[PDB]
Amino acid sequence: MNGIHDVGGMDGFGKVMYVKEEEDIYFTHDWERLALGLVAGCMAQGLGMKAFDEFRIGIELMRPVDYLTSSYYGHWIATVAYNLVDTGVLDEKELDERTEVFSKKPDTKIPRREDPALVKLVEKALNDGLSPLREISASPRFKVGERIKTKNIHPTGHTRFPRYARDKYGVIDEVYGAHVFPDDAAHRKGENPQYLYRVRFEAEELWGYKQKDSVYIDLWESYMEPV
Amino acid sequence: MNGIHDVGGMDGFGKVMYVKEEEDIYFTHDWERLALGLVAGCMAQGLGMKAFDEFRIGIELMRPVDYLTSSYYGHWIATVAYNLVDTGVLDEKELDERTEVFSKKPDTKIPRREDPALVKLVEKALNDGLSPLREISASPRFKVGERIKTKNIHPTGHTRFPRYARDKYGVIDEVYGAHVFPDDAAHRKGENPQYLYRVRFEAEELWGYKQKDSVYIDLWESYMEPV
Amino acid sequence: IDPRFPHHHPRPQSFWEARAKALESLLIEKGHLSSDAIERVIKHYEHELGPMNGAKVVAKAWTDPAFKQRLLEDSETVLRELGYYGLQGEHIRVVENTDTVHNVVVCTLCSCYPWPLLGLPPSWYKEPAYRARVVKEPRQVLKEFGLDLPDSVEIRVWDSSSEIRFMVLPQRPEGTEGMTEEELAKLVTRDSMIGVAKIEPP
Amino acid sequence: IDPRFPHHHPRPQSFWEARAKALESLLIEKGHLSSDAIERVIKHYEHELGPMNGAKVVAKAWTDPAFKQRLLEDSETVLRELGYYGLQGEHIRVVENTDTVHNVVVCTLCSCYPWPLLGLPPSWYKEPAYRARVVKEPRQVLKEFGLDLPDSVEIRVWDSSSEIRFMVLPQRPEGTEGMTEEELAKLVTRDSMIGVAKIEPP
Ligand SMILES: [Cl-]
Ligand SMILES: [Cl-]
Ligand SMILES: [Cl-]
Ligand SMILES: [Cl-]
Ligand SMILES: [Co+3]
Ligand SMILES: [Co+3]
Repeated sequence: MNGIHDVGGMDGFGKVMYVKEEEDIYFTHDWERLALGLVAGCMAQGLGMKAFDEFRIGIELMRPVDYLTSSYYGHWIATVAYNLVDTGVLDEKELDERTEVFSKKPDTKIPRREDPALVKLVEKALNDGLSPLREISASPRFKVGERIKTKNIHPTGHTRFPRYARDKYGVIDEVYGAHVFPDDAAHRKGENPQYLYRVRFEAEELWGYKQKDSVYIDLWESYMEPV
Repeated sequence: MNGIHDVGGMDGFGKVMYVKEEEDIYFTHDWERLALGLVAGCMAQGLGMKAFDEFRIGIELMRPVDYLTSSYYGHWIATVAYNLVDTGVLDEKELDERTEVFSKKPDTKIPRREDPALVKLVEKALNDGLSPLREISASPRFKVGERIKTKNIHPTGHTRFPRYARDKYGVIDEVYGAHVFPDDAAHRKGENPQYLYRVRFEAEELWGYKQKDSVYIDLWESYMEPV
Repeated sequence: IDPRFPHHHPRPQSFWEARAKALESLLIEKGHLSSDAIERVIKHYEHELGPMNGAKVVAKAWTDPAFKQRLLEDSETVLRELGYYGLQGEHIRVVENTDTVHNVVVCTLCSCYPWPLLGLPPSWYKEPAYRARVVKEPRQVLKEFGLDLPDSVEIRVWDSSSEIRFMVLPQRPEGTEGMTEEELAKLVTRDSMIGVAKIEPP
Repeated sequence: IDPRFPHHHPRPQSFWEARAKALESLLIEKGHLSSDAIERVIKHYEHELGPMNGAKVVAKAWTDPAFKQRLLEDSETVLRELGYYGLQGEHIRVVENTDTVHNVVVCTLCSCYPWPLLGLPPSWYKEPAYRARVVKEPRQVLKEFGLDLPDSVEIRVWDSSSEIRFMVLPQRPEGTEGMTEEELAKLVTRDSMIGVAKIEPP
């Protein structure tokens, strides 16, 4: 989707707010920590999301005004809520009502439950991860060193093809292997893996600029064509 | 600039809020009416802005979060403030202080002054307008029916070349004449007029989509190249 | 406000209101503006201008074929002769809807609209949803206005990227036999002159 | 809220806080989560992981040329052998700064960052200014961090558009003669492993 999240090459966002690493606090509110726990706890059990593709589209679907103002862990809350409702784990009306309860009474007690087997399950996910590397029977379309042209496509669902990189000449840097294809997997339409490539783009090609700058981007095979 | 204002082709902004024309109220707060008066009153006297090029860049420079939340006449206030400070008509500190006075005490009285000669001057501007049509000694580079390719350029100042139209093949529909060149004029760098063209672009070229749709866009000569 | 995140915090609309009053007050005090100059502008755009001017042009084109032909051949000359000229209406073009061609106008970059002919734009015309989407999925947009065009009708979207402005000339509907020019003008909606609606039979 | 303009009105951050608590409460009540599962995650990312793991790798590469060469040849195998593997760190690549090549990492589309190796990302890494600008004007961005590279140094920006992750291996500075591997690790800043800083001499 050509959304607010796809910011590469945009102007107007201002200076970067530099802070010394030792002063760069992780969390300033408890709900931020909770957001992190909700994401991993759900994903480790396949609740709402099996991996990060489903996670990302729920953030991308945020209202632009919310994306820019929620703060970062607000994105995480948004996507957990989106995905749990979309998959039928939670009912939207029940969730909205409970949200209103906590808004009006923020000190409302949270139910407590210990489940050490769930803790082990979560740990295992944190440690084992969710590699998207697969094997397919086809061979790669492209080879290292080949000059390709990226497509001019405009998916309305999820994609990992940033707008700034579309309809551009680049050079294949590496063939990684076949990876789960986000544009399908985010929508629960199958892993449908495709070859993933690293591609180098020169500043002159991306921007018309005159700098010894380049961008390396990972692109799935269907984002590109031969020349 | 590749800013938040340049929305053509973006996803995620949602449904259009349809309203019957008879119910589509112009103004719901007095300050909105005032915004309109400030813009035209200043522009009619060349204060902060001589035409709309300077006007537009001041809006485009808004913080993204402000652009999306101020409401429409908030853009007008932003650009009047920007341009009057930038040109030295108003002092930023004085303006910020006075803003704080009205924020804390919104019923603070506004000074009254009648100037019927200024009214006549403003009227004349409303009636005569500010046509940007000029003549230049050069001939047009392009002709009706010619297939052109728009450039891949990324001005960091003002431009009227929308991102969605860049690096695209199109066909010249009309040669209007030479018009004041926004990318210079918005920055007070001279009228420097260039030939202006209307250019047709097909949906297949803009988006890869399969529709009997097209877009007509007006583009200055320096935005394009021959094929 | 955490200084890492000032960009999360919009100005409240009360700030814009205060800033407007501050600008007004300073400019009047310094002799740059006057009360009556500000009021004159407001009167002009809120009351003197409006879509009834475009409606008159449309009804005249429907009733007078010679006028229609001149309008389409040289709209700027014709509109100026009628007095529909001024700020943001120095160069106005008319684009004709036909059975197989539907025209829709936008300003993707802002809000540009021919004030001397149509008055101030619609609320939605200035907002991101319409501006972003109409250039890419005009059929989906038009359906949100109740206009469901067949796949066989071509759509031309006109993006107002220069000071040239565009007004759509909609087709006269069925059911209007014997109506006078003045009666026909009453049928011409603002939305039909942007291209987001056809005109319904009476 | 005027229903023409609901998109002008962001959710307050209090809404996100309330929504988080609502999700927690519902998921615990329905047996999907537990208090201890949520706490386990928080402990892991806030305390167990962090940039000290990348710093160890950098110091080992500086002190052991055989290790450096293996790391650059096959970083995924090497990092996994060290135990720096897990969620969002299944496929980690190391990119070496050299005298004429400077590497900088970003996730333009979101925030992707190799948690098992570096912990949670910087505040600024996730925000629009860095993400938008570093791919187009990296020299201007790096100057805001105090790194002013000559025009003759090439910059390679690595956009984390897939699940592959990248860690920058910065050069060992002058002034470090005789330091042990452990002492060198203390010099390796988080920011140097993203590419927004060189390491200062002690
Ligand atoms: Cl296959
Ligand atoms: Cl010339
Ligand atoms: Cl029509
Ligand atoms: Cl370095
Ligand atoms: Co406009
Ligand atoms: Co990311």
